[PDB]
Amino acid sequence: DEVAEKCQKLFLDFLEEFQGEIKYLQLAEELIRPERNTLVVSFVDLEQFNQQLSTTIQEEFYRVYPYLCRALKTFVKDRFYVAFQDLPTRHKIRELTSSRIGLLTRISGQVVRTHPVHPELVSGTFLCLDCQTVIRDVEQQFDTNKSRFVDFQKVRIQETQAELPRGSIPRSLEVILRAEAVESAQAGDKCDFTGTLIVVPYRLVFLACCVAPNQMTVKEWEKVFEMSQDKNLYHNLCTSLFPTIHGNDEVKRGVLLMLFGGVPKTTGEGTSLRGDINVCIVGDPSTAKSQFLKHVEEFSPRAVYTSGKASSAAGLTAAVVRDEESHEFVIEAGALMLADNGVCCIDEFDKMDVRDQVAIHEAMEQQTISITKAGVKATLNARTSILAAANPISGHYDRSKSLKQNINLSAPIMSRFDLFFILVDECNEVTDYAIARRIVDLHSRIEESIDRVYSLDDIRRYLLFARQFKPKISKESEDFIVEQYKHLRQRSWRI
Amino acid sequence: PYKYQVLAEMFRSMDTIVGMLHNRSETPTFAKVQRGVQDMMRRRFEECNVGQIKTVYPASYRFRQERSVPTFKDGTRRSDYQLTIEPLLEQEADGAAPQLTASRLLQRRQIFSQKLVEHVKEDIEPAALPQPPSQDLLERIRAKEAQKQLAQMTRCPEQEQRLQRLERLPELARVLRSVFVSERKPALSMEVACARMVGSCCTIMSPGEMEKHLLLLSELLPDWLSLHRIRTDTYVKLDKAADLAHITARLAHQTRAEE
Amino acid sequence: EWVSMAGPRLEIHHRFKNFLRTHVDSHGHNVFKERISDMCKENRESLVVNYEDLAAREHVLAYFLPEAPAELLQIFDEAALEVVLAMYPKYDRITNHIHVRISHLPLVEELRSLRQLHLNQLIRTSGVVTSCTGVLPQLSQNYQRIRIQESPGKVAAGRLPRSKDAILLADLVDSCKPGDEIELTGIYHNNYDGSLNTANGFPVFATVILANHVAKKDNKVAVGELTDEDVKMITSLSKDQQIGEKIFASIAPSIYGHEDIKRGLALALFGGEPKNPGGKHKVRGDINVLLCGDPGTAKSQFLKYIEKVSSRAIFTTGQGASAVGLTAYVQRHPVSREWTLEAGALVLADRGVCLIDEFDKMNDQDRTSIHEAMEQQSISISKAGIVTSLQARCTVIAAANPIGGRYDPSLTFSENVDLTEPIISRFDILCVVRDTVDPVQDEMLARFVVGSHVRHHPSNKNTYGVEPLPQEVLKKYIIYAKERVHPKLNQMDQDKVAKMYSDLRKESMATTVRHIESMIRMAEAHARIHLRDYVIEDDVNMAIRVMLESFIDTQKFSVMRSMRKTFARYLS
Ligand SMILES: Nc1ncnc2c1ncn2[C@@H]1O[C@H](COP(=O)(O)OP(=O)(O)OP(O)(O)=S)[C@@H](O)[C@H]1O
Ligand SMILES: Nc1ncnc2c1ncn2[C@@H]1O[C@H](COP(=O)(O)OP(=O)(O)OP(O)(O)=S)[C@@H](O)[C@H]1O
Ligand SMILES: [Mg+2]
Ligand SMILES: [Mg+2]
Repeated sequence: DEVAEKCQKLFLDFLEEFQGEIKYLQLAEELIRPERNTLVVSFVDLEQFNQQLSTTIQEEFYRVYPYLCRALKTFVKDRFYVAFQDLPTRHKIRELTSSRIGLLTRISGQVVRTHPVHPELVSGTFLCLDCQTVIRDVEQQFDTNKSRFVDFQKVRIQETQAELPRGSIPRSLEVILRAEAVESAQAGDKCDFTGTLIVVPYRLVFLACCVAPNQMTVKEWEKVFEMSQDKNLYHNLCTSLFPTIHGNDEVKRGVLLMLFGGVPKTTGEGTSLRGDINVCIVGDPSTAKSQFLKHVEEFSPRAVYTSGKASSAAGLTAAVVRDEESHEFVIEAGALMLADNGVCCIDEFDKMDVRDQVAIHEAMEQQTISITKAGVKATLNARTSILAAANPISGHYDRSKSLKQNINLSAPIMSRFDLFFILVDECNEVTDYAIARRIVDLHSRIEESIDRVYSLDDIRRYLLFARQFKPKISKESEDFIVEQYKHLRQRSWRI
Repeated sequence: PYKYQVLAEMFRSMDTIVGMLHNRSETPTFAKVQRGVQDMMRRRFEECNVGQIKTVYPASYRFRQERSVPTFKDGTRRSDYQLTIEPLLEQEADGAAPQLTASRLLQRRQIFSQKLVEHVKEDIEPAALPQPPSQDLLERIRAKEAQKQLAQMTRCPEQEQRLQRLERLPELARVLRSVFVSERKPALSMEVACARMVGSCCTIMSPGEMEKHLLLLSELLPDWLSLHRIRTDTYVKLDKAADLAHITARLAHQTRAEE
Repeated sequence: EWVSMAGPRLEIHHRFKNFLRTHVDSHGHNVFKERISDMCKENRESLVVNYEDLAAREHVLAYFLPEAPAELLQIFDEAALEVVLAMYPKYDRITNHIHVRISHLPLVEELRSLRQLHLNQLIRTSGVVTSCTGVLPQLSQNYQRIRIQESPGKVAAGRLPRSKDAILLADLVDSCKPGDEIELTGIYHNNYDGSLNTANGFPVFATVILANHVAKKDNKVAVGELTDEDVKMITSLSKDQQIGEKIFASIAPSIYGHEDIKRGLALALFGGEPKNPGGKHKVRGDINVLLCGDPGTAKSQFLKYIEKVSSRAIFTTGQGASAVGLTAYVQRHPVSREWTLEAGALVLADRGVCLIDEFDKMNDQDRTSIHEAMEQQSISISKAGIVTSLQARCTVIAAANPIGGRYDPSLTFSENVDLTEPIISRFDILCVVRDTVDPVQDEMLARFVVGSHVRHHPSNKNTYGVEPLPQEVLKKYIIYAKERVHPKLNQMDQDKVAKMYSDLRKESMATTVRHIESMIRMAEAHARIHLRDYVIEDDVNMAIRVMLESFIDTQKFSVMRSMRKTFARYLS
């Protein structure tokens, strides 16, 4: 391939002339180290240095990659594997077609399963058994001492929930990692893989090379700063987050607080203190409860919705299933562990069986889930905030019975919710007028009846910026908390 | 002396451990050397004694602070600096990589003992190891200021909205160029292009905002970017041969003019 | 390749012969002649040679062994065989081949640390045996195939334990059992398997270690790993008159109050001395603790701290622990399809501690298998035509919640807990914790909690009045006390305990031998705390006090006042 030689020469040119300091000289010198054998190259540098080479590499990556490795070896020997990053286009798994074979593209997905490290033979030195002729440098089409071996890892990935179209089964893709890419991915994580889609004998397999997990624009930064100085920011956020819901602002404040969340702390004894908030809502059917769930689901991209009775114990935390090809037992992820570092919403929590809530128990407080079933021993992280909705035992809150009698929930379950709101429906004329006018105005004036103080994207950016701070507790706050808790605990739901 | 004898013994242990680690293309880290010495001699190992060695015979090793050291599944973060030790050995004339042979090991321990004897003939201060890198009047004044600022903001809000978008255009232009490079197509629909740009942009935005940004790009820069109305849809065609730096300069000039 | 040269090969063979017949220990004794005499007396087929002595004497051999293992080991086996023939010509009649075993390899590597660079190299590894095959003959020999997983204590949380295969020949056959912690020295070789190549779609080699030396990982190695500085610190702590106070105060610094529960858990952790009188019956030296408490007392925090502190610890939940999961079960191998045993949680808890959370959630069928391991500390598996016995010497700590969520003081302890009487009887220490509204206790709790919250911020990162000990020092003290002390009960007054037991019978029929046994092993453990070879009666007094406190806490309110009045002599 003459164009491959041209690409090799141009890659040498890029390695030798890119700058006022050449970025890759130190990396190439570090490539001499035995533990370092892959070079990371930015795609934006390649495209800005020259365009024909960038397009050729983007179009014939498989054709010129071994020539790229030859160029890298030549450059290093004058004083090995090539990895690429920062491709500006993201693609979906459902977009993967046969027309894209050989193209350098990067795919986003969530890792569900992993396989152990295997040695892969690239070039083998063969000894003939008839004439004792040593045949060296024999490539493999998919003497051990003088042959070359490369570490391998097999990764099974699953489509992300957001990209999943309604009513569709999330398809799975196999990912091959070699050399430094081995063991760089962990099960249950969401990663972006840069590479190509190869044809395995047919079969579809993606070969990857790299993995993925102050600089903000001036106007966005200044808008965040200016809005951070608003004195009525709390009430404005409360109004803007629920423009179409009338009253019940206490629930709005509570859900906003649990969106902010606290800080987790790990003691010197290795014990971790939960920095999240769990909220339960119990109310008469009239009061809107599922609307809050839908709003928090559509606003937060990291939110998961599920029904009460339709969910089993295995489907929530995890299940143990025997793998067909491996003839072994593996673990399939549940809803709770997929909502890691997010929020999980449960509707009709009362209809759930006790056999399911007892499984929820561990994830509620200890924030982790452990499985000891059928010779499989593991513990999994369940760092989630739970928002639960339920109704009283009877559809109507009967005041002829005590408060404790009206809620059919276990004592630890009652205790492990931080905020517990109970809604009672009353017949008031002014409330009826307000609710009716709001509903009819929404039904007739869909868009012009919405006045949002801040944009949803702006709120999301502010929330992302705010969550990374870890405030300190003052001594005045310390003794104030002491005295407040003194007064509070001195008075069903024990404190 | 007893202290110097212990120094020599642990120096021999250090040399053996470094030789074992280096002979198999493995980078000798401080933790592994400490573990090996502690197993070999049942004695505490610490950086002060290494600094004492460096004071005695600095030519034994080169000490560096390095990152990106793979510690297997130990949960070690990448930002954790690690102190590495590289043996300083004379290069042979045979052309092979230097190896700590038993002859060199004996030579090194003998040289260390000779240095100790010379020091006695004259505690050792450790060498500095390389460290890792009225209220009414005020209210009326405030009301006057508010009225003046309100008269100031009677100007159309859209004027500043376009200015806001003008800063966002160059990066979006680069993204659009990359998308058209990736798609191998001369023309694309509004829906697919906007969806891909949103799914690849660094800022979360609505499809309508992307449509208005595309319209602004078309109106400002018609020669690069052309729009064609076909049936019930508008398709996007771009010239891929244009220089991106010149386009960025033109966009900067346009933004400056609009200011 | 250089070793394959005939000249150096033969010269090294004779050099190894001279090393065998010439080495002198520090005491002036040729050790290998004593070893060969012992092996001849025992008619064994393997010889054990220390790698340290060989490295000290011949550095070139120590360099060559990891690099050319197979050829050099075969040469050394032939040299040993001919040396034996020269020394014991008749020994050819009992054995035809003798193998050389290499022990104490300085380089110890984990299963996770295995790479391509270790291929066809001698590597020392440590782990726990999970499954083993039978003895298989070969048309050359004895064969053993075993499956080894990483030690659960060493495995970090959130990551599955990895498994590897090992091969044993001749003498090494049947040298280990499933569930036994061992360290191995062997050759990390690769195997050609076309099935893996077809399944994965490319050449894959299954790496299997061929072990050379097998050594079970008893705590003797841990004793050897102890620094003399650690020993002197432990001894200096032992001579302290207030060592017990600081030991009890050193447990759960983040938790306030609750002296009795931490006292009992520490006393169980130190453990007693198991005994096997006459080989007819075996007396356990283990303490079983059951913890029933009102919610809000941080029982799970105590269990988690115990999980972290213990050198060997396994944590299980009530919902996720099945009978098959907890115990060993028979399974057909997916590849070779013979019946295989996979060890349960309790089996991997052997010599360690097992923690059970929400034990009141246990299914009764799952409970049935528990009593056997509780009473005999061994499990007999009779399934699919395979009958095997496995050791279950573990300390079990179980957590439970009272029915209804609140402990009723007007009812017996048996009634408040949904467990059968034999299960409670198997337990040795019972501790009940209630929730009371005391303003001064509330002040203390709030102050301590807020102080702990201030202390343990990442940005910023007693009742007895004694300073808590460091965690590492406490762990080292626990290891040394477990592995050194063996108390003797030669100064016990049987009349006092007989009178106390008669009173116990009188006051229990108004409302057994294993209670006396638990008190005896409790006194043994308390003596082990102070590092005393013989038991002083103060240990007996403290054991009696804590046992009586535990017993009265399980009675109704209407009688505990009378019980305290009757036994005010011992409680004072
Ligand atoms: N404050 C309110 N503002 C606007 N609409 C409301 C308000 N309260 C109730 N509604 C209306 O009442 C409907 C009931 O909402 P839901 O959240 O589904 O009720 P619910 O309490 O969850 O009852 P269940 O649990 O689904 S049987 C909403 O969809 C709104 O149309
Ligand atoms: N005495 C205490 N001192 C300090 N912190 C405490 C104390 N009791 C409880 N806590 C705190 O309360 C948190 C929650 O207690 P839990 O451990 O969930 O209660 P519990 O007694 O184990 O009952 P369950 O099992 O949750 S129903 C713990 O993580 C501690 O931080
Ligand atoms: Mg609802
Ligand atoms: Mg608990």
